[PDB]
Order: sequence, then C-alpha cells, then structure tokens
Amino acid sequence: QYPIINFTTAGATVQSYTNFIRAVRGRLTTGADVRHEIPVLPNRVGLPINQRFILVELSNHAELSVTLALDVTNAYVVGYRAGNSAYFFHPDNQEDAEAITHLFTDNQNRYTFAFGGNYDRLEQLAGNLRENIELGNGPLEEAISALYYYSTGGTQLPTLARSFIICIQMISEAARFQYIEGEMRTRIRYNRRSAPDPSVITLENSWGRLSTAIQESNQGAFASPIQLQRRNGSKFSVYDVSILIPIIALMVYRCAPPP
Amino acid sequence: QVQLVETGLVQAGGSLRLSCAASGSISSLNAMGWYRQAPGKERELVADISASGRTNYADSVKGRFTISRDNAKNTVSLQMNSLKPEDTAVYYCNAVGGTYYYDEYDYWGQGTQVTVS
Ligand SMILES: [Cl-]
Repeated sequence: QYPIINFTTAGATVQSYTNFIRAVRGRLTTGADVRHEIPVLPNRVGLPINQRFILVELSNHAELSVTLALDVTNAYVVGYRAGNSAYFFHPDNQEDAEAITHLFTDNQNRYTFAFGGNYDRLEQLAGNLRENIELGNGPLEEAISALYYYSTGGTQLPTLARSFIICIQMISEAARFQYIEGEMRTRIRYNRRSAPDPSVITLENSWGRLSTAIQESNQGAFASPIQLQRRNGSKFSVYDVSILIPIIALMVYRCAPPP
Repeated sequence: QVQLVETGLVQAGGSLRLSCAASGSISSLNAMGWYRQAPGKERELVADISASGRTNYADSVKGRFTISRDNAKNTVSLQMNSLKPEDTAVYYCNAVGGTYYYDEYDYWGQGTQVTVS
C-alpha cells in the first residue's frame, strides 16, 4: 500500500504546487545517494516491490479525480487509476511487467496499453508535438478530466495521449528538473497556459544521458558533452556538472557511487 | 537488444546519402540521428529526427543536409549536398529510446568514413 501525495488544481497556487512537488521529490528519494549535490533515485535491480511505487492523487474543481502511479526509480507515470479501472503503459522489460501487478490491486478492470509512455509515441497518438501542447493549471485541470472520462468511454485516444503529455511534464519532469518546476510555477503564478520551449523539451530528452554523464564524470567533467537548446532553440553543449546544479533536481541511477 | 546498421569518396560540392536501420525490441524507440567526429576533434551532433517529426540540425549543415525518417521500417536517412572538406569525418548513427524516459538507452553505430575534396 503505497504512499499517496495529493494535489488539486482547484484553488492551486504557486506555493501549493511547490509544496506538492517538494513532497514528491521527498517520497522518491531516501536521500542516501547524493552525487555532486544531486540526489540519485533508488536502483531498480535491488529494490523491493513494496518500495517501488508512489501514488499521486490529482483533483480539479469539477471534483473529478485520478490517481497516478510514479516509478520511484525514474519518477515517471507508469499508469493511473480512475474509478474501478486501472491503466498502464507497455513496460519495456518483463521484470517491470511483474511489478506493475502490485498497483491498484483492488479494482476490477486492469488494462495494459499497446504503447509505451515515450514522447514520440505519445506525440504521434496526440497528433501534436510537446511544443504545441500548452501547460499550466488550465491544461492540468483538463488532463485530469480527460483521464477520468476515459474510464467512462468519454475521451478518445488522441486527447488521452495529450493529457498524458501534460501530466508527465507538470509532474515527472518537474520532479526531475527544478528548472522545469520553475517553468510551471511561472504559469499558475500569472495564470498562463503556454507550450514548453526548446530549453524545456531538450532537457526532458536528455535526462538519461545527463545522469550517465554526471555519474561517469571525472569529478564533474563529462567524458563527452550533452547537446542542449536555449529558449530560442539555438544549440549548445554542457561538459560539466557544476553548471547543471540549479537545473536538475533528480538523477536516474546509472552507475554505482565512485568511492 | 537493439542494433544499428549504416549503409552509404566524394568530391567537393557533391552529394551523398547515409541510412540507418533499427531492429529488435525498439517498441519505445524515440529519436534517431547522426553524429560525426574528425580525428582529434570531437563528436558533433549533425542532425536528428523524432518519429513524431521533430527535426534538429547543426548550424554548419543547415540548407545542406536533409534528414528523413521512415517509421514503417524504423529507418533514418541523411541527404548530404554541397559537401565541403570540413565535412570529412567518421559519421555515427545514434538512437535513443525508453518507455519511462526519452533516453533510457543510448545506442551508437560503428561508424562510416566520409572523405571530401
Ligand atoms: Cl506540452
């Protein structure tokens, strides 16, 4: 029975959102593994199934509600519950397939999707790239609605994918990157919806390589650069962890800590 | 279990096409692209493209190289026109994928030499 972090868009503020994400980062990581000031998520191979998941319960003004499940090892949405039905992305390996069986064990209808939660697949299903899908309280309230109505036969696949894209970013990506948390806080604060720019998209795409680059680094210095993009989409490169400290909040486990 | 295969001497200002096919457990395969390295220098992103149609291009090759992707057969193409001696390098195909994050795996090709002038 996994811990449950609760958030509502109804009355949402920059502070309630922050406390939320903060509590989410705290449940993902014991905090035992910190390298170059950046906490590393628990390792997947050893992890006991009773410590593998975290539940996020979302609400909106409509008073609709879905519960997302996050993987403690990557912080990604792996599935969600709405009513008496639960839905999960196609897991890459077999080990992860097993683990999923321990989530929402009490509703009558379990389903596995015929697609992963990877952006390219989601973007295809939605008929829209991330840079064309607005983020913010508004969008979030709508995702929640659509995730819920999917379990009633109300929302079609395209809108579901879109909604996944919104939740994954405003939650998973924000947990991983403080820079992205900051992007969301700006919206809300000013009551905006806007699509994420290159600076955001490009980070969401390099979290994996970034983690490796830092963990395999030579006291911070990358073996080889990571390609990033500025707000205007101009290409650039990072070679050292010290410049990413304010940017990245969590790392996926790649290597063992260097003694 | 994911493999990359690279098919494709040219004179200055000529054209050339490079391909990269993917196969095996590529269900959540995301972006695919081409890097290059001139000995002693460094790896440079050249181009990449997401199955969803997002294309990136190094400044150097804008208006010269065109990258195309065929989803049906999980393959990527690189059309290289107006070649310069500066383009001379070992070119590497690259693929990224993952269901739980964009780049859970980061696979590289063995590389194909390209010589100009
Ligand atoms: Cl988006």
